[PDB]
Amino acid sequence: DRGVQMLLTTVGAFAAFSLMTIAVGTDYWLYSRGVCKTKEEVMTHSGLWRTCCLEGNFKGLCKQIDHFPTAEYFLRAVRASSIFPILSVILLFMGGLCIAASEFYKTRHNIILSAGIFFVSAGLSNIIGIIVYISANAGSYSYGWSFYFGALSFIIAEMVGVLAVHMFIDRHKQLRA
Amino acid sequence: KWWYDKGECTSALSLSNVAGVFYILVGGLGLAMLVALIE
Amino acid sequence: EGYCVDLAAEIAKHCGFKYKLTIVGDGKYGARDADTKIWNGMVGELVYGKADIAIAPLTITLVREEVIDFSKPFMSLGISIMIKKPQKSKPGVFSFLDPLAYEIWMCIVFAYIGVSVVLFLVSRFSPYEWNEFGIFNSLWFSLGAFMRQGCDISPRSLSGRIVGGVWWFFTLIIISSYTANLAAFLTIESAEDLSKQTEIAYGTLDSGSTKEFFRRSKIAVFDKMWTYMRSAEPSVFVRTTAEGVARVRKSKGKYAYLLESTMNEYIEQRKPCDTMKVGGNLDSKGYGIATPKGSSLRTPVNLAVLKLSEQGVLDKLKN
Amino acid sequence: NEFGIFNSLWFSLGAFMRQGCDISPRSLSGRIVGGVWWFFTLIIISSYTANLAAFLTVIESAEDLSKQTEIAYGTLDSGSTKEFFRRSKIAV
Ligand SMILES: CCCCCCCC/C=C/CCCCCCCC(=O)OC[C@H](O)CO
Ligand SMILES: CCCCCCCC/C=C\CCCCCCCC(=O)OC[C@H](O)CO
Ligand SMILES: CCCCCCCCCCCCCCCC(=O)O
Repeated sequence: DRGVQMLLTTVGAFAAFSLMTIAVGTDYWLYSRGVCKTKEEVMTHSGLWRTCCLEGNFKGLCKQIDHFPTAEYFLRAVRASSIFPILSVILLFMGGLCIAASEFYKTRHNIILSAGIFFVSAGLSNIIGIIVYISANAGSYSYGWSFYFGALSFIIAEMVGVLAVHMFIDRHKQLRA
Repeated sequence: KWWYDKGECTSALSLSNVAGVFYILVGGLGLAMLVALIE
Repeated sequence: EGYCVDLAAEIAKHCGFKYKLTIVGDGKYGARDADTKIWNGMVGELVYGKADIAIAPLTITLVREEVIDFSKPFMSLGISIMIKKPQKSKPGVFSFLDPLAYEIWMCIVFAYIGVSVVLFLVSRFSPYEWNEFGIFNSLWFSLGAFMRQGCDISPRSLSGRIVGGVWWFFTLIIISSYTANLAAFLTIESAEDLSKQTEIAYGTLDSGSTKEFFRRSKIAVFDKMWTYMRSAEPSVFVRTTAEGVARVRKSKGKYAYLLESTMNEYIEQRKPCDTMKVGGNLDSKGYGIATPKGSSLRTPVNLAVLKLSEQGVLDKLKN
Repeated sequence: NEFGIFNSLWFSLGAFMRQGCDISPRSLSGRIVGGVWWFFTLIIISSYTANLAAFLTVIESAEDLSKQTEIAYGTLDSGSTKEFFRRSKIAV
């Protein structure tokens, strides 16, 4: 029903936004082997910004990843400055604002389309971000739970996107009816 | 003795090998949305 | 009990001595300690007069014969390679997902969802376009393109055709890379073989004629093996043949042991029957009954060995 | 739905031979079946081609001798071979 569509869209927005924000914040992206803190080879949480240490003499010491240790420069820049993961959060926020503003200033019907575009674009940004992360890291390992949170954010964002466009289509159908 | 007797000197395609095709794909998805919105 | 226990009894009968079997304290064959210059193992026991004779698989070497006395060889042999019989790990149930990495497969799913959604958006959002590409039909179109299984419908707009075109390009490149890698994914017999590699670990007894053979070998292949082995990790040097052998067995063939051919042949006939002797004998050497340098027992042991040789006592003990 | 039994067999055959579609299943259930057949076809056909590309690139034992006679076998009418055989205690 129409009242259910908005509820699913709104709750999914919050969900995707929260998951992506937790993922960008937490440090459990890749459990791999390395240094917990140093100017020797133990398991480490290693997130997007900071690498910490699971098991070790300074188990708990977290240092900043030295992203910078032409094409590599550029990829290393795009990675260090997580422009793509961060842009996903920004777009998802904007999308939520639009969904919310579907109420006040109603009957505009273009706020809803904008919300769909923002959520779909957030999904695309996340996938570029994932590709950049995986490609960088590579020059054993297992992906943490924040990586998989990021992934679930993409899926939910795309679904909320499909719902948003569907609602816009219905609005204009009824307006044409 | 001192030169050579004591001498000290398939895999799956990784995402790194195909990342370019992903970049083109997402870029193309971007342009399609631009074309549509402009129309 | 065994070859050397049976050999000792016959040796004593023909040498003409009464005897007491004692196990060498350090469990080694005998090498001049690289460092302290002290002879260890059975050779050391003879050199320092702790034992009057060594009825053991002790290889006749010059440095050994210079510090102990040896009978004629009671056994001819050579270093050999013991490998765990291959038995290549069977293909995994889902091994067909191998030509491409895990992350590529993950991102192929993500890209499928992305392409399908964007085709729906660009195709139906505009009110000025009112089967066609709904969400279910767009997912079906995308799957069909990737599996190269033809198209029932195709985008007609400029927007839809850009999406379709890039998805087709992506599919071609990704699918062709799978076929190819699969192709490539579907495309040691001596001491020389071991020497020209290192992957398969391989080493000698930590202390004895074998380690010394390589430290002294003037053969390029064996010196090459030695160069690697002294540095091989984990230390490919072992305290007993069985240790190298167990090293062989436990490695699923990742450890080859340079035990003497005699030991190799014996272990090949022992359960779990998982090992096999490969490579030729790495030297043309023999085992001798040893006595302290200049010992009176030397002459009896030389004579008895010849008697047990002309009788085939040692050869019977082998079989 | 034109997917009677004959058109189903034709659809499946065509898919394995990577050829035309004509009809394409249109329900969720039919599309699940179609999708897994498509996946199966891709893996199996790719594997045939790849392996062919490899196939285009790259009496035995004494027991066997004893167990057959089409390939007759003998020794020097007088020799150490003939004598070992005459005296061997091995059954084979
Ligand atoms: C009319 C309907 C429109 C449909 C259109 C769909 C597009 C299909 C093609 C896509 C790939 C084209 C992009 C190829 C990118 C070339 C990259 C390049 O120039 O390589 C860089 C450099 O040469 C190396 O170092
Ligand atoms: C809209 C219509 C929908 C149609 C739907 C049908 C399409 C199905 C296609 C392919 C399935 C392939 C399944 C892949 C399963 C492989 C997972 C796996 O085994 O991975 C574990 C791995 O072995 C750990 O080491
Ligand atoms: C458009 C859909 C294409 C078909 C997608 C195939 C699904 C693949 C799923 C991932 C399997 C991962 C295998 C590697 C697992 C591992 O080694 O840990």
